[PDB]
Amino acid sequence: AQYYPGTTKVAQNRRNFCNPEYELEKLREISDEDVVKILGHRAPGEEYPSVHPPLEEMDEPEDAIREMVEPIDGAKAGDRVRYIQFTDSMYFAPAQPYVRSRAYLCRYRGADAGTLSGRQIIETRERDLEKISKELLETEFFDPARSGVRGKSVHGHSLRLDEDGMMFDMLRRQIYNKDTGRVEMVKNQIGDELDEPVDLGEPLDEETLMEKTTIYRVDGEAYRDDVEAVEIMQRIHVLRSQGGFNL
Amino acid sequence: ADKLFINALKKKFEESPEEKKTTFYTLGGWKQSERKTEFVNAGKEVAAKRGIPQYNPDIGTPLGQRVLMPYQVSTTDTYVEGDDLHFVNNAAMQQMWDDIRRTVIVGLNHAHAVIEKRLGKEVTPETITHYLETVNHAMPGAAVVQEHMVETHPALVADSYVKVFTGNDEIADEIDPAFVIDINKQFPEDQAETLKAEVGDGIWQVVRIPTIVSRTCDGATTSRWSAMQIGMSMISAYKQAAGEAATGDFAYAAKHAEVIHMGTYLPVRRARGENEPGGVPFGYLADICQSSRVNYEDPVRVSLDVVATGAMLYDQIWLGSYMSGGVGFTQYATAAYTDNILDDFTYFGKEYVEDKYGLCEAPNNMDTVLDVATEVTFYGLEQYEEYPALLEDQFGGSQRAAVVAAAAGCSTAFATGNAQTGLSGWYLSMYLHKEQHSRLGFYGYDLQDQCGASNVFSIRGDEGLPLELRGPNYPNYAMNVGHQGEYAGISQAPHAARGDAFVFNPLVKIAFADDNLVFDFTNVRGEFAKGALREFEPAGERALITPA
Amino acid sequence: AKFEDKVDLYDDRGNLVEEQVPLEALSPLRNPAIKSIVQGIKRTVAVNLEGIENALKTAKVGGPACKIMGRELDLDIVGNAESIAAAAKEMIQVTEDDDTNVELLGGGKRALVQVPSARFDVAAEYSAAPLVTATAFVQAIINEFDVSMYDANMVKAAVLGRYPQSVEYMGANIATMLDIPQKLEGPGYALRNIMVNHVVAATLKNTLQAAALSTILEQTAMFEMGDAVGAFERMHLLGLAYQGMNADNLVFDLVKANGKEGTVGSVIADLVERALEDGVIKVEKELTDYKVYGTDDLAMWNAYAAAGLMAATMVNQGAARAAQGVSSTLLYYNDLIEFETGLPSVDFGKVEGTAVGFSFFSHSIYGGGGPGIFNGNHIVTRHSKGFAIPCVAAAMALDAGTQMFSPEATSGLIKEVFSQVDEFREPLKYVVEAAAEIKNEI
Amino acid sequence: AKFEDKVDLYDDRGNLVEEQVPLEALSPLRNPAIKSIVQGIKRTVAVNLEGIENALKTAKVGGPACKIMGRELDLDIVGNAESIAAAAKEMIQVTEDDDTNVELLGGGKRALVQVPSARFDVAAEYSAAPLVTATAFVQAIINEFDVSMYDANMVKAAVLGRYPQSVEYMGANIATMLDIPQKLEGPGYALRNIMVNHVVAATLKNTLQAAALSTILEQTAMFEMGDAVGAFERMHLLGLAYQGMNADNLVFDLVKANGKEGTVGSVIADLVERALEDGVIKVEKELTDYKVYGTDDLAMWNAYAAAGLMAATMVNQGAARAAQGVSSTLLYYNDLIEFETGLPSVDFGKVEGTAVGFSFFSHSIYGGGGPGIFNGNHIVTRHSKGFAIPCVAAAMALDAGTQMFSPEATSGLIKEVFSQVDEFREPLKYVVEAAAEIKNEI
Ligand code: F43
Ligand code: F43
Ligand SMILES: C[C@@H](OP(=O)(O)O)[C@H](NC(=O)CCCCCCS)C(=O)O
Ligand SMILES: C[C@@H](OP(=O)(O)O)[C@H](NC(=O)CCCCCCS)C(=O)O
Ligand SMILES: O=S(=O)(O)CCS
Ligand code: NA
Ligand SMILES: [Zn+2]
Repeated sequence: AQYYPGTTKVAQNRRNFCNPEYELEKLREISDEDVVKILGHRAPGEEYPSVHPPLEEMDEPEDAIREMVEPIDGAKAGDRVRYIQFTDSMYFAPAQPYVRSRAYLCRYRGADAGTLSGRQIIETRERDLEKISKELLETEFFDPARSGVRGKSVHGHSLRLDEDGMMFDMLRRQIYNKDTGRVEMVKNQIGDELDEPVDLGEPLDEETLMEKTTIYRVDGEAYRDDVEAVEIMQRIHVLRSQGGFNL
Repeated sequence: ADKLFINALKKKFEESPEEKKTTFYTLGGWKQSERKTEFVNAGKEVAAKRGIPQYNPDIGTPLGQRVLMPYQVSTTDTYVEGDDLHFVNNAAMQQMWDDIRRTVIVGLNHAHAVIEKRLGKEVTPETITHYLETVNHAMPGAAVVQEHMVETHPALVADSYVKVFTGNDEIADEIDPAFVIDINKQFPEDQAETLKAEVGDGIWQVVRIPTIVSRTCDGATTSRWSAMQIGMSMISAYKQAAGEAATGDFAYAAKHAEVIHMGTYLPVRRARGENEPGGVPFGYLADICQSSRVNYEDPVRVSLDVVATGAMLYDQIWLGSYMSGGVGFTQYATAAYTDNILDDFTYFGKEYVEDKYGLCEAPNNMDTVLDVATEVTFYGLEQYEEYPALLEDQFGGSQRAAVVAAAAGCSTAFATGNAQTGLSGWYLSMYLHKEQHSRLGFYGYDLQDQCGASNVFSIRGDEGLPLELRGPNYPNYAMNVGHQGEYAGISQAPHAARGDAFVFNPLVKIAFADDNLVFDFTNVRGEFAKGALREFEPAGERALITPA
Repeated sequence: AKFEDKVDLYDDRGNLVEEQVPLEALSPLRNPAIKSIVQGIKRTVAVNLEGIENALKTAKVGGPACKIMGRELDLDIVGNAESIAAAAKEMIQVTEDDDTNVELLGGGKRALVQVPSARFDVAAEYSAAPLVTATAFVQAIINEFDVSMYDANMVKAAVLGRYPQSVEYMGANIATMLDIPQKLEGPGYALRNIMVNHVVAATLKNTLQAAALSTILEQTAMFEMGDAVGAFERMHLLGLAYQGMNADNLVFDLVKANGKEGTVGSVIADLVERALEDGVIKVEKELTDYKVYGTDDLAMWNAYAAAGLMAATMVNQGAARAAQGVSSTLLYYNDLIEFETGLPSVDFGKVEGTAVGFSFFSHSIYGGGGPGIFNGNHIVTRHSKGFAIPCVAAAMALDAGTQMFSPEATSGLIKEVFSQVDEFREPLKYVVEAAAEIKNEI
Repeated sequence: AKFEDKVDLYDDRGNLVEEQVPLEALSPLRNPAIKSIVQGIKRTVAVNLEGIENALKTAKVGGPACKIMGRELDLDIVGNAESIAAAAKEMIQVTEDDDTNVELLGGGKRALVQVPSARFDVAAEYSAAPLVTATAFVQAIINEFDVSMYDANMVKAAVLGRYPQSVEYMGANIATMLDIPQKLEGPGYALRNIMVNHVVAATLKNTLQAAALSTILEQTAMFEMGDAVGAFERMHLLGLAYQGMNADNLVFDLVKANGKEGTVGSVIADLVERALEDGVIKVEKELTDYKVYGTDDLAMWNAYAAAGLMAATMVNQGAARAAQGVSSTLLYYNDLIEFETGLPSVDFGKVEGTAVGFSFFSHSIYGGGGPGIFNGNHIVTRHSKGFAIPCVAAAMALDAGTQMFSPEATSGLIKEVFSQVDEFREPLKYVVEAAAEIKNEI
């Protein structure tokens, strides 16, 4: 697959995020427990709540599609469908809303992804959500200053940065320590205080942000200058227009 | 010099508009705001009075961790907090809707033919004047025939009346000028010539029923109320039997055969009668706005006054209350009529078109769409990138998408002189915007924008329609903010550039060229500002019949 | 075989056509001519090619007084009507040998379209007729003149109006005798929402044909509504026969006997005599110089009273050659016959009730209009179950020109197109013929 | 045939049934099984006799929480169901040997009713089914227990609810898959106003059969709406064939290839490969490390893309065994495939648009709900012309129990009754067999 047109670093980064054969750069290590803490759906050590019986304990209808499509582990167990949601600053966050949703449905099975301007969300079976969330938090999907894990009160993608280069958070879930240069998550994604903070590492520097970002900007790489990307979008508009009139 | 939005941005923030960083969290939350402080104090009093908790700043999340901005109402020097532009808090906005809801246009042409053909009586400019004096007594709710009738209090219904207009100058001259919408007085010469030619020797009534009735009841009341008092006044003035067979002819003419509703009725899922916002087509909304007849040398001003009219009505009142409610959609709409932002983008596009093609001189095709819409889209989006204050101001993607696409669509229509290629430009703008910033609007913002390109030039049953004829009930458009008012602007755009007197209906254009309306439709944004300052005096108040 | 009743069927000159016909041979459920008339009305559309051309030339589309300056298109539509209609038929038809009909009228200014019945066999309702016809002609016009992608939406507006912004085809230049399904007062009402003026237009003001078509439509609706199911079926069938089909020549003979000098009152006297003569009613009780009548067959009494009602309308409104008094006839025929007999009037008071509101809403300020704009789906005239509206059709057929909102004013397009169809124009002839055909099939 | 296309027909186990069948053998206008399904859905009513009995015993009639104290009637309806059903059938039927069906289910607690087709041959629409059924059972219940004139109106309320004060049968104890004609978003929309949960209930959660029934209803509506006329007819037929009927086993094979480990992205890659393999698309232009694809046959490209869309839904929502993500699949399958190819997505962007609003209105405060409560007549999901709703039916069929408003909660009565009908339950079987039968009449 070729994924996306364009000859900019932005375009290549968009292709890379979508391409399952591209190994996302892991930037930080987060423990299993801490992912569960950030998600806030259950306590560490608490059993997965269920929304229906295990598939094995039900009489599924005779169905060739059911026979051919392998359920994810959480579906087999009958897990709740839970979520993780991110906000990405328009000041050069590595991942951006549509890039996330496009990437998620290329990379992950059984995914419900939603794109908005100030937030992006994925909902899947809880135990599989935890495995996906680890990758979303550990890799270049996430920068602890320009990205935020936010289940509500998401305001910030379009706001100016604070003195530390941190994105605005109404609930200040992620705290930059001026003495140490590291960011800690002090609340879970819905905004409830954590027992013990989770280290999210150092913010990426300006040079690395520019290398990794998927947003076009006049002070980065401008979309209008990626003429091959623009051409395809204009081609789509024209072919859709003609198709609606006659086929 | 500056971009037109610079003054507004300077008034909002301590920083220069170009600065990328700021300070949060230490502003005092809601305490930074005069308006939120008024609300907190009011909430305490309300709760105590009624014995039920109400407004409480400690419920949910704490507002005001960032600067709570003032907004400049575009083309004014009035700066207000956003709460003052909520329709519930703004009497000017409420009265604008009431003035449309309580209006119907009813011909006298069928009626006069019944009088002369069925009754065998004469109609003259003298009988018409007598009829008009009669109906202006009757229409607010007063009696003309029966004994022992009880009537509405004249002061409660002071805003209700009936006027007429006709394309025939001599006949208009013969009718008492108190009852006449003077087309030659209200419109510039060339526009007046066009409108009189459209109307011809036809004679039309503009009926406005009382605001207090419109508020107690609904929009579907208007044409019925109108018809009842036209009926009584026809009986009285022309000496029918008070209730003979011919009386039914007048009823059918006034209710069906020669009536123009402001809005048509809606399907069951959004069930509403006539004269509700969803039934008002974009062409009508453009013609209700009277900017065309006072700002005709500035097509951008005309188009953007229509955008303001529609953004407020369609997003704040219609989608934000009739179709949902609560806190609602104030800022989804204010994006289109504050801080001179859409003005800057659209003046840029106008100048681009003016320099490259000349207005209405571009080929009406896809080549022009690709050129103008792309150029204007890139300009708009570059302003958000160059000015961090602008991006923080219009913080929601939906709000930026609407503003950028509105400028792009209006500018394309400035070039082609055709609203349909203007619409195609609106959709192209959305596609480019989405790819540039890897976002667009809210979860369901671009339902219509993804269907958009294919449905612009479609001819199929529930797809194909000139933009002027589309409205809030066009299927793709029936749900979402940040489109409807902007479409009204795009409808206006080619006609403003062409110098056309109207967009879709000349009777509607003339019907609101009336100095006796409560809301001033020649200066919509000025009126919104006046309402924000709590200086607008609406009709329909019950102060006269309630305790001191 | 369900009912034992048999009727004699006549033509509109009062000649016997077929004796001893089983009642059910006239049922909408059995009679193939009624089936053909209903399926015809579902599938027939009038197209105003001249209106489309003028709308395009002037950019006057989308409703009253509406115009879009700068959008004008000058197309020679009527001049190329033959080619356009042929192209349209190719899209409308399912197969080359089906029952699709497209016929040019008025030198190409108009077109009669009958959409193939195959399309309705796999449709839920009837809207396929206007919608298939509209898009076929829109596409045919665009293809004929190679109208650009940029301008084609104007052709759509000229044909179908402001739909879908409006729920109705507001400003359209096509017409059907049926209205859109959303405007039904209730489920099953579709065949009732046909303007009285349309019926009178389609039958070219032939009084008995207008009465017949109206009764066929009204009583067929009573079956779709479920009103003619079980206990009430016979009453509805007898009503169809005697009021609308001139069964036993009862309507014709009451009119013949009272046409020269008669009144509503004299028609009543004759009908009560005839009912007594035929043994439909008998004296049940004697009061003081007053006979109270009874009956062992209320459905048959209702049928006889209904025939008298139709005759009284033809005599009263026929004498005036003015339709407005039909609301009065419908009221006082029934009011008078109850105090004359001690038996309930037509439809057990429901015709009288309908007439009270109908009178009010054709002589007042509040709504309604002239007799011609009403129909069985109108809120004013829906209440009687098939027994009132046929008389209004008869009255409007007899009107000599006293109405402002006449068939000429409201139904000109319907008249030119729908009157071309023989079974719409002369429904009585065909329903009688079909009933004779299936006579010993019942 | 109008078109040259031929397709290979497969069953729901992915086995070849018939080779080289003309495309129009699957047309709603030509296929006898589709005609049978549409006419079946028009005439079929579910009667809840237990619900009627409980309503009468408690006087709880006329809507949610409603009750009239003092009006209780203690009638053994279920105990006497056989007698009541036989009496009702006698009124519902036109003749003795006709196609009326009244069958008791659940020990007499429920009844499947199929109103004779002769009643619809002479009706404008479909409301005769609930109205004829309702009045037959009301009269049957009254006659059974000799319910007095004074109490009988309670039986009417228990059967049909608050109609006609309400426009709908509010509180009724009968149900159909169709809704009342007044609730149509537009003319021609009737077959679209069938809840997704109803389709899934009738097909017993068999994914391919659910997808098939849904596509048959959606595309048949496209004909009644006039959308599938002229220039667009072939695109709609190809969509029916490839997305809903598993033509050429394309949907099946894409699911097989991606079922074990696949994603929406891997399905796209396979579909584009297959389109290239079959000559549906070809490289038109080379940009920098990016191939721009073109096609001489947009309708066929659209059909292939639509098959992939259905497969992507089955793989994504099948893997989750949870329906909610179908709104995401419908969006991003199309968003991705456009940037993968440089060609327009399914229905030229209209599926993607429908998906955007569908996502919003299934994940927000403003309206909508879960996937199962949508339909082609819903304001949120009416925009794609047949290409979106069939995927929602497939997704709901695959749901293992994550939905509060499931078929079990919204469509229990529909499931018990309508799943009895073979052609409703296994439409893919019967439509394919019919296509093979009429293979050489096309
Ligand atoms: C709960 C939902 C989901 C839904 O159904 N509607 C909400 C909430 C709702 C509520 C919020 C009121 C409150 O706080 O109690 C109201 C006012 C509607 C109402 N019930 O009166 C609203 N949204 Ni919302 N909502 C809006 C917006 C948005 C933008 C905000 C983005 C940002 O970065 O701040 C995002 C969508 C997006 O990302 O594009 C958004 C999301 C949401 N929108 C997310 C909550 C997001 C969060 O957790 O912070 N809205 C806007 O983009 C601008 C206008 C604004 C609306 C009020 C106004 O017009 O004045 C408001 C309109
Ligand atoms: C023009 C009509 C025909 C029609 O469509 N409506 C009228 C008039 C209308 C007007 C009278 C207002 C006015 O005088 O300008 C209003 C108030 C409706 C409106 N447009 O607001 C009305 N009738 Ni009327 N109309 C009434 C009545 C009546 C009674 C009056 C009988 C008598 O002896 O006075 C009669 C009907 C009857 O004979 O039964 C009547 C007729 C009529 N009614 C005759 C005029 C009769 C006359 O020439 O005097 N109304 C009533 O019976 C009581 C209530 C009363 C209504 C006002 C209220 O409820 O306060 C009024 C209700
Ligand atoms: C009949 C109908 O009027 P139209 O014939 O449709 O104009 C109807 N009016 C009314 O029923 C008015 C009722 C109240 C005034 C009369 C009271 S007795 C309405 O406006 O929908
Ligand atoms: C979808 C439909 O809702 P339901 O699914 O029928 O509940 C519809 N709501 C709306 O369209 C609300 C629109 C305005 C709020 C969202 C603005 S983006 C309505 O209430 O008729
Ligand atoms: O967050 S949502 O896009 O669902 C609503 C925006 S107000
Ligand atoms: Na690890
Ligand atoms: Zn109100």
